[PDB]
Amino acid sequence: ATLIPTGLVKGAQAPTPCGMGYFQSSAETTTCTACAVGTYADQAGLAAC
Amino acid sequence: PPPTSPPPSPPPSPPPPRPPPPPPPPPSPPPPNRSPPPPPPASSAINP
Repeated sequence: ATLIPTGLVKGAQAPTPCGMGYFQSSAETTTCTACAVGTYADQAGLAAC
Repeated sequence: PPPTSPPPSPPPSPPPPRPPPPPPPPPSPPPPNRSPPPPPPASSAINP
């Protein structure tokens, strides 16, 4: 009707790392995957288990 | 003459005592509890 944008909301400003016991091997991902059985995640932000 | 009267029978010998029995072995120990309880999968973040 007026060629004007509206309703923009910004995304996540911070990296917001993966909590303890939860890893993410793959980049560009919205959710965090639980570490498999037998392996541990000691600190938050671990690339892999 | 007739012979002298024989003397009466003598008393019998005393009997021996009996030893006591040794203490019995202790009962076999119980086996440990059946496995650990199922573990919790753990959750949340624990981040800052």
